[PDB]
Amino acid sequence: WDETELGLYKVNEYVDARDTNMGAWFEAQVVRVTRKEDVIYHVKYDDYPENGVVQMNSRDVRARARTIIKWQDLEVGQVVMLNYNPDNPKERGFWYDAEISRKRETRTARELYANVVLGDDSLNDCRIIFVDEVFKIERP
Repeated sequence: WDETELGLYKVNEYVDARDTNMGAWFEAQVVRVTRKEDVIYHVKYDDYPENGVVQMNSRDVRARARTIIKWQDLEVGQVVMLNYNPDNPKERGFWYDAEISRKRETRTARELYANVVLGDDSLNDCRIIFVDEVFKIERP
């Protein structure tokens, strides 16, 4: 934790950070960068100061989502960040990475399913409720 360096994201940058246990992405800020590509980010969460500073593998931090993909532009096989609730699927939850799986549409209804990646595994064929709040994933 004492080998300070300079890589992909910088000290004080606002980023998104993946919780390892649940697999959800949270707004966060890089407090220091050390050397373990194979960099370690020391991160604090914006809305969770009581969680302290947490060590991140570089695969678990990226630029913050800024771009919403509109319904019309959603395609099966797209990998996106979207909001889902495992325990209560009809309610609002957290932001996970997911693969769009099914897209159905009538004159009055719209149905979106995705395979949602959640920490340790993958959950197939989840009905996504928040169909207008699907983010593009920021890649370098």
